[PDB]
Formats: sequence, C-alpha cells, structure tokens
Amino acid sequence: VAPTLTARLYSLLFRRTSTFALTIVVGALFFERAFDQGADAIYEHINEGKLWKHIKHKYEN
Amino acid sequence: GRQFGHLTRVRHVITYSLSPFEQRAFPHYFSKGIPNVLRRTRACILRVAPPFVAFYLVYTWGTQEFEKSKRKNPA
Amino acid sequence: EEEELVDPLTTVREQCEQLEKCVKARERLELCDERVSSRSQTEEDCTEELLDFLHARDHCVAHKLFNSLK
Amino acid sequence: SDLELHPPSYPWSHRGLLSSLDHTSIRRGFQVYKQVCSSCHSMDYVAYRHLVGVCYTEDEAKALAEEVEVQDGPNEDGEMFMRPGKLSDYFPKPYPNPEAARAANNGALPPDLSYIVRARHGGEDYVFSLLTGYCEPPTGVSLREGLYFNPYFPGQAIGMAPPIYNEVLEFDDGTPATMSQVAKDVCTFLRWAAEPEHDHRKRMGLKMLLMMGLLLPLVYAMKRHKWSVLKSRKLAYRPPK
Amino acid sequence: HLVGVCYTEDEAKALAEEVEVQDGPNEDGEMFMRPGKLSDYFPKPYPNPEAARAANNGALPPDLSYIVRARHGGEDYVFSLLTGYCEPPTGVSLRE
Amino acid sequence: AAKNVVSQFVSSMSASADVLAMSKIEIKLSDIPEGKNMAFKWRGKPLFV
Amino acid sequence: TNIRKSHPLMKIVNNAFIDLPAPSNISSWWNFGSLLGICLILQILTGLFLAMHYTSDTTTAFSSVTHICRDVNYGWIIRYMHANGASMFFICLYMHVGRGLYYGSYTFLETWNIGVILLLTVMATAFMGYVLPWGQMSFWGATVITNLLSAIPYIGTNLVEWIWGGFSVDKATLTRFFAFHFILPFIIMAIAMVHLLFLHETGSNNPTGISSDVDKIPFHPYYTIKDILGALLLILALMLLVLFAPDLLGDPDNYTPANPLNTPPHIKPEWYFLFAYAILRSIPNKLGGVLALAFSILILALIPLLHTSKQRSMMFRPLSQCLFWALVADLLTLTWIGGQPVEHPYITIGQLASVLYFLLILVLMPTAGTIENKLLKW
Ligand code: HEM
Ligand code: HEM
Ligand code: HEM
Ligand SMILES: COC1=C(OC)C(=O)C(C/C=C(/C)CCC=C(C)C)=C(C)C1=O
Ligand SMILES: COC1=C(OC)C(=O)C(C/C=C(\C)CCC=C(C)C)=C(C)C1=O
Repeated sequence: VAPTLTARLYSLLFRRTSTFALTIVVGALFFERAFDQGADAIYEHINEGKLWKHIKHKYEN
Repeated sequence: GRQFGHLTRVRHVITYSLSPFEQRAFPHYFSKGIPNVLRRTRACILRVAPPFVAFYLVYTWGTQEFEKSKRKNPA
Repeated sequence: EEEELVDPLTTVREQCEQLEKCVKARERLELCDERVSSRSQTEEDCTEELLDFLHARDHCVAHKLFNSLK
Repeated sequence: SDLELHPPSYPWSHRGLLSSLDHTSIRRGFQVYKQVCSSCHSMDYVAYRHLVGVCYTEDEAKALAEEVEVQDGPNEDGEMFMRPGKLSDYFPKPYPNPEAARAANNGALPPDLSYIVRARHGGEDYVFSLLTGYCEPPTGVSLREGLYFNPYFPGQAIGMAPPIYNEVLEFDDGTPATMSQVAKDVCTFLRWAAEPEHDHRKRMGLKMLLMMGLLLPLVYAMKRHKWSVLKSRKLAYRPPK
Repeated sequence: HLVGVCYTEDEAKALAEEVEVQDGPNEDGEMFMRPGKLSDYFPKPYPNPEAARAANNGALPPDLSYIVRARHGGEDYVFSLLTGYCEPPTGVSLRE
Repeated sequence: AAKNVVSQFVSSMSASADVLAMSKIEIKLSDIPEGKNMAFKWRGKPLFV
Repeated sequence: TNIRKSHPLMKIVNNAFIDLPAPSNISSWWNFGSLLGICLILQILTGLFLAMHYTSDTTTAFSSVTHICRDVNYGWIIRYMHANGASMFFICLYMHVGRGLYYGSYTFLETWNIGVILLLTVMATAFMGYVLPWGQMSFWGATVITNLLSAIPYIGTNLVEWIWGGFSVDKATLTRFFAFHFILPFIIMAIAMVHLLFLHETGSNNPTGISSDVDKIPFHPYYTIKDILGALLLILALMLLVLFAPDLLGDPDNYTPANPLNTPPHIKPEWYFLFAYAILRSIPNKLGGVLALAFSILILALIPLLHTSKQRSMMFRPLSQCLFWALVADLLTLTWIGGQPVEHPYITIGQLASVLYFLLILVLMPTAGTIENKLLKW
C-alpha cells in the first residue's frame, strides 16, 4: 500500500501520455477548487473585516 | 552554426553516466551541500565583500554629515 | 472643547510626552525658548528643538496609541 | 523652512503583507469625507457604485447619491437641469475651476483626495500624523493668519485649518468621535480610495506565495532529475602506452 | 487660417475682434469676455446640439467646416440647393 | 496559474464604468401625434415609441 | 531524416533551442538572456492591454490610467505588472551586462555591440514610457531630460524644440512619446533576433572563459528546464513586487497630475538612470555633463579594446575581481547619490565616484590585467 502505490499510478495512468494528460486535466479541475476555497478560508481567518459585516445592513431589502 | 559532430577532436575519454530514474535528484543535499556553499563563500568574500562595505560606510557617514549639517549653534 | 470628551490622544500623550527622551528634549526646548525671549535682533529660532521633542514623543505615541482606539 | 520631521509607524490594521482593510472603518471614514473634507476636497476618481462591494449595500449606496444634485445632460432646449443622484456618478463637487479653491481658502488648493495616501511619502501615516498632530508655533516664527501650524508639513507654513475635532458623526452602532478615532477612519478610508484593489491583491499575493511554495521545489526537482545524468557522470582518461 | 489665404495679419486680427469669446478662468474661478485673438476658432452659434433643434425646430443646420466634402456632389450639391429653391407641386403638403 | 492570468486578461475586455443601464425613461404620449414614429435614447440604444 | 531538423521553420527553432550545443557549465548569470526575453514579451503583452484603454491626450491621460485601475477588470495588475516589469527588465539588463563584463563575453564584438544598441533602445523606450501617465514626475522628468540636448552647440535649441513639437513638453510631446513607445519594443525584438543570430556563430561562453567544444550538451533537456526554473524565479520577484509593494520602486508624486507651473523640490529619474544622473550633475558644465552622461553608457563599446589580460574570464583573476566589485559598489554609490539632492556630502562624493567610474574602467581594470599577466610570467 506504498511501493505498489506509485507503481499503480504509473501502471494505470502515467504509462500512456493519453491518460497522463487526462489525469492532470482532471487533476487541474479538482485542485483548482480545493486550492481556491482552501486558500480563501486562510485569507478569511487572518482577517474578518470584509463582508462578515453584511449580515447587518442587508436582509432589510 | 555549430552542430554536434563538427565541434572539435577528442580522444581516449570515457564517460560513465546513469539514468535519472535510477539516481536521486538531491543526494547528500544538506550533508555535502552546505560545506560547499561555505567553501564557495570563503573563496570569494575577500574579493566581493570589501568594495561593498566601503560603500556601506560611505553611505552611513554620508547621510550623517548631511543631516547633521542642517543644524547650527552660534553665529 | 470646554469639558466632556476623553481624547485617547491627550491621555496617552501625557504619559508619552513625560518620559526620559522627551524630558531632555523639552529641556533644550525651554532652554532655547527662554534665550529667544531674552533678546531683540536675534534669529536662532527654536524650530529644531521642537521637532526633536515631537519625534521622541511621537514614536512612543504610535507604539502605545492604537491599542485602545476602537 | 528647509528643516523637516518624518512620521512614525502606526499599526494600521492593513499594514501586514496579507492584511485586509477594516471595512467598518472605511465607512466612518467615508462619513468623515462626506461632510467635513468634501466641502473643500475633490475626490474626482471615486463613485457611488465603488462603495457597493466595499462597505454599504445596493440600496444604501443609491440613497447616499440621492442626497446631492448633479447637473445632468441637455434635453430638447439645450438646458442643464438637476437630478437626484444615481450610483453611476462620481464625487466631483467642491467647485469648478482650481482658481475657486484659491479665491476661497486663499491662494491654496486642498489637493484632491482620491490619490492622497499614495501621493505623499509616508502613506496614511503622513496624513494621520498631520491631522492629529496639530501644534503651536514656537519662538520667532510668525505666520500669516491663514498659514496655520503643522510640524508634519514642508516648511511648516500650511494653508489648512485643523478640522478634526469638529465632532460630527453618525457612527451608527456606537463609536466615539474623538480626534484620534475620526483620523484612523478617515485615513483607513483614504487608503481604500487611493488603492481600491488593496485587499484582492493580497488575496492573490497569498495564493502567489502558496503556489510558488508548491511550484518552486517541484520545478527544481524536475530540473535536478534531468541534470542527474550530468551531476554523477564519471570521466576516465585512457591514453595509448 | 485666413491669413495665408485671403486677408492680411492686421485685417484677420480685426475680424476676430468683432466678437467675444469667453476666455479662461482667473483668481476667482470666473469666465469673462475677451476681444478676439487670431488663435480662436469660429465655434459660436449655440452650445448643445439640442439648442439648434429648440430653435430651427428638431433640425440642426449641419456644421459647415466639412460640408462640401460630406455631401455627394461637392459645392455643386450645395450651390444647386441654395440657388435652386422652388415651389411644391400637386398633392404634397408640407409642415410650414 | 495559467488559467488565472489568461482569464484575467480575457476579463479585462468586458465591464467598466459600463454598468449604467439606468434610463427607465418616462415618455409623454401627447407629444407623438397619430402616424408618427418618435425615437429616444434608451440605455445607449434607440427606443421607438 | 527527422521533421525538426529538415522543416524550414522548425530548423530555426531546433538550431536555437533544441539541438544547440551549449557549454555544460554555464551558471545562473546565463539565465538573464532568456529572462530578458520573457521581460520583453511581458512588457509587450501587458503593454498592449493597457493600450486598449489608455488615452494619449493630456486631458484624459491620467484619468485613463486611473480608469484602468478602478474600473477595468483586473486593470490594476496589468498596470503594475507593466510598471514593475520595466524595473525587472532593468535588473535583468544590469545582471546581463555585468555578467558579460566579468566573464569576458564581450569578446564576441558584434553580439555585444548589438547588445549596447539593445540597452540604449530599452532605455529610450522606458524613458518615454514613464511620461505617459502625465504625472508630475512624468512631465518634469520629460522636461529635465530632453532639455539636455540643448547643450549641443548651434543645433541644440532647434533639436530640443523639434522633438518637443513646441517650446515645451505639451500636447504634441505626449502623443509623440506614445507612438515611439509603441513601436520601439518591436524594433528591439528584431534586434534581439540579430543579437541571437551573432551569438550563434560561436555559441555561449562559460565561467572559465576557456573553450567548451570539448564538453557541450544539448540545450534540449538541460537549459530548457533551467530557463524554466529561472523564469519562475523572475515571476516570483515581479509578483512579489506587484502584489505586495507596487509603489516601492515608484515615486509618489507621479500620482499628482502634471502641472507646468509646479516644480517639485524632488526631480529625479526612475532608479535605473540614477547612476547616469549622478554622473551628469557631478559636472559643473552644461556640455560636459551631457557629454559625460552619454560617455557613461557608450563606454561599453570601448571595453573590448581595453581587454588586456591573456585570460578571458575573471574566474582565475583575483586582482581583477576586486576591481570589478568596486565597479558594482561604485554603481550603488552613483545611484544612491543620484537619488539625493545636490547639497552637502553628496556633491563631492558623487563627484569623486564619477571620476572613479571612469578611472576604474578606463585605467585601473586594464592596468590590473597587465599586472596579472606579469605575475603569471605571461
Ligand atoms: C478631515 C478632512 C480633511 C482632510 C483629511 C484633509 C487632508 C488634507 C491633506 C492630506 C492636505 C495636503 C497635505 C500636503 O500637501 O502635504 C490638505 C491640504 C489642504 N486642505 Fe485639507 N483636509 C480635510 C478637510 C479640509 C477642510 C475642511 C479644509 C477647509 C478649511 C481644507 C483646506 C485645505 C487646504 C487649504 C489645504 C492646502 C494647504 C496648503 O497647501 O497650503 N481641508 N488637506
Ligand atoms: C533586449 C535586451 C537583450 C536580450 C533580449 C538579450 C538576449 C540574450 C540571450 C538570450 C543570450 C544568450 C543566453 C545568455 O547568456 O544570457 C544573450 C547572451 C549575450 N548578450 Fe544579450 N540580451 C540583451 C541585452 C544585452 C546587452 C545589454 C548586452 C551587453 C551590451 C548583451 C551582450 C550579450 C553577450 C555578450 C552575450 C554573450 C554572453 C555569453 O555567452 O557569455 N545583450 N543575450
Ligand atoms: C509595444 C509594447 C508596449 C506597449 C504597447 C506599451 C504601452 C504602454 C502604455 C499605454 C503606457 C501608459 C499606461 C501606464 O502608464 O500604465 C505604458 C507605461 C510604461 N511602460 Fe510601456 N509599453 C510597451 C513595452 C514597454 C517597454 C519595452 C518598456 C520598457 C521596459 C515599457 C516601460 C513602461 C514604463 C516605465 C511605463 C510608465 C510607468 C507606469 O507603468 O506607469 N513598456 N506603456
Ligand atoms: C528627470 O529625471 C531624469 C530621468 O527620468 C526621466 C532620466 O531618465 C535621466 C537619464 C536618461 C537617459 C536617457 C540618459 C542616457 C543618454 C544617452 C545619450 C545614452 C536623467 C539624467 C534625469 O534627470
Ligand atoms: C546556450 O546559451 C543559451 C542559453 O543558455 C544560457 C539560453 O537560455 C538562451 C535562451 C534564449 C531564448 C529563449 C530566446 C529569447 C529571445 C527572444 C527575442 C524572445 C540562448 C539563446 C542561448 O544561446
């Protein structure tokens, strides 16, 4: 579940340049989302000055 | 121009190489690595460092003289 | 104005203005202040000693100020 | 006159590399701009719609624009009438020709606010130290009774009167309008009008650092892997005899 | 522009002096009147295009500076227009 | 990263001080007699009534 | 046969980035050539997008620049990438020239001389760039600079007025500067290709200054990826600048709209000309100042004639290394002085540093080479 691990990745997906590409493109899609939200939340925590205040003013529309 | 096979004449030199997939990208990286940078530093400080401190000094003095000059006691 | 609003500036400035570095600078202020008063045809005008005092005070101002400000 | 003093380092809430603005503080600072500053200060580059994403909401921003009159385009007669105020307009108001500022305040112009923080040397600090740090003229230096005193000013002969303790305000929820407090907010807002992109940039900058911290080692390892062949290559010289 | 063409320095100055322009602001932020240089142009009639309409009625006497080159037929279109005014034939009433 | 820089440069060619769309013009009907097509300027576009 | 090797178009690529025999030992310092390549394209790309909203009229010049940063989607990064990229272009330019000097690379006369033309061209390019926003520093910078040309005897007044398009830096002058700032980078590129054309007759030099025909490697795995890793490092530097400190190298005054009556007490160039600026004002003369200003740049064309050492690089020459580092240190002094008023200390130190610059390149460095030869019994 470790030597055979990168071995499977190579066997099932990296051998052909076909899959290799398909995997990084499928891998670019998910990663974008995970990095975006994941980094927004880090930018979110170190702050709390912007639109956390929204709950007040709005709603009264 | 240039090309390979038309560069120059070389004789009696063997070159053993190993595939990148069989060796490590960072062998003794910190082990052999850091000693080398210190050694490269020793080799060059006396040639790089001095000119710069001469400026560092001329800079701090130069600033002090200027700022201290726009002040005055008698007359 | 006359009496009613507590300026944090004024509050923290007191404690600040006091302190060592500023005591000394204000000393020269007053020293030089009283020289210029004591004459007529002079021009050594005390502009400098004021700024030095202010610097020392103001550095300490910034460091201790904003903490309380809401 | 040819002698000067430099501002301290105030701990603004947007001083850090990855530090947002206090958007509640930009509000009150806009309020400070609206009444006090506005009568003399032109903020030609900011508009009402600019505030929407920042502090207020659609509705609130509309309303604030509606509390002024603009001078809208011509109709059939070749006119020039007045309109409530959109969201589309900007904040150009004080007075037309630059000479009118002079005629009023006296041969001096309250320099436009929209770009101040970024145009001084020292940012909000210069302005904060100016506004808050007003003082009294020492020995032998008389002025011209329109030339007030400020240590944080080139030459120290300034044409602006100290307008920070005139306690106005609508700190909605409840914030005391001391000289200090109105000054932080007015500068916090000014930072924003000079650099509206401020926050978003630091969010990208955060991401730039995280991406680089992931990319840098990886590209390095890619390159070392390919350079391997050369780094461990061994040579031998074997001449005849 | 007229100097090299028809008139002389002096004459051209004078013709500009027979109007008033609305020169730049001074100390108070003003907008006063000036005799007329040589430097100014001929923009005068009225400001907004809508004023032409308000006057002549929903119509603008199109700017003259580029007319000859903007019609189709040059001076001929304009000459034939100006000179060749006539009377409305049968059944076609106008709007006074 | 490539997406983001490319997307940003692509986006730079859309909005601006072009969010306008206010208009909502109120038109007086008695100004247009029978058989006439009166054109107005609405949201930067010609509006026929 | 292959496809890369034979196709008319691909040949060029192959012969320049794939099979090109490169020395196996070139280090970072050799990366600045590709980095200048990237900076050139980066300047062109962000430069084009800015031109899609920028107005070349004094009435709206500043406003259009402001319009870009607030209203245009992502207009601000594009604007700062442009501004900061111009600085990145000068840091790389300076590394590149210095690398050439230390290493003896200038012995490739045509390549190097073309390089001098490339330096002048991006300099002329960046100067015109800075005037475009029509800030106080743009206008007074434009003023102080152009007016230098009025020191040229008998022709100077007419020359300055000819490029001005009037008696001052006005309407005619801004639009003018836009056009030239648009066309110059394309010409630069054609010249960068001729630069690379001459470079190809010999291939690259290397740290030892000794010929490397004996150990060349393909540019094809080794230098493609090393240039890649290096461009990533250029991006870091640029982005660090633009997403955290976009005005750090900028002057807060170019933020106040041009005012032909208001002369700022300041008045200094963008940092990349500060050393030349310092050399210029060190001279109590109108003609001499500009004669020596010019000579502080055109001297790079005299360098190959002043090579005196029997070795090419400085790797094996200690005395020469010290003199080189004193040149770089002297250039810090020059920029520092150039960014300071012409009052106390500053006048005499900036005056002596100017003499040193020319004493170093013109007399000291050559003399060292002769001495070094002698120590080696050569
Ligand atoms: C709290 C709101 C205000 C702020 C933040 C503000 C800020 C500033 C700043 C930053 C400057 C330029 C500093 C410099 O040149 O280095 C300035 C100049 C000036 N302002 Fe204000 N101001 C405000 C309200 C006013 C008001 C109400 C007036 C009308 C009395 C006024 C009249 C002036 C004048 C005349 C100057 C020009 C001074 C000179 O250069 O001679 N300002 N202001
Ligand atoms: C648009 C500006 C320039 C561009 C695009 C440019 C591009 C390049 C490139 C791609 C290389 C090959 C790789 C390298 O060594 O870096 C190179 C090498 C060289 N360049 Fe430039 N460069 C420019 C400005 C200069 C300047 C300012 C000089 C000096 C006057 C210069 C003189 C040289 C020389 C002598 C070499 C050979 C260096 C060696 O092989 O050791 N070029 N340049
Ligand atoms: C043909 C490609 C280029 C185009 C189309 C271009 C266009 C522009 C435009 C429209 C401006 C005014 C907008 C602004 O100030 O941000 C500008 C400013 C400037 N550009 Fe370029 N430029 C190009 C290449 C260059 C090059 C090669 C340089 C030299 C490194 C350069 C350095 C500058 C500088 C220093 C400024 C003024 C500083 C600032 O950003 O405010 N640009 N350019
Ligand atoms: C007003 O501020 C200034 C600049 O910013 C606008 C400059 O750029 C320069 C120097 C500029 C150049 C092009 C010198 C090179 C001349 C030749 C003949 C190669 C100076 C001195 C300066 O004072
Ligand atoms: C063997 O030495 C060389 C390198 O290794 C230091 C390079 O990295 C490059 C890189 C040059 C590029 C990518 C072209 C850019 C030019 C333009 C006009 C865009 C060249 C030419 C070279 O000869």
